[PDB]
Amino acid sequence: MAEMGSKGVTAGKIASNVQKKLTRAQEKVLQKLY
Repeated sequence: MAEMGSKGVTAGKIASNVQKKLTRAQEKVLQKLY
């Protein structure tokens, strides 16, 4: 009932890692698109 154990932080850590790469690119596009 408590979601504090965290058994997927690492399984998604990898994703948060790839998503961080999207931000750097997101900053570039944000300047050309808008």
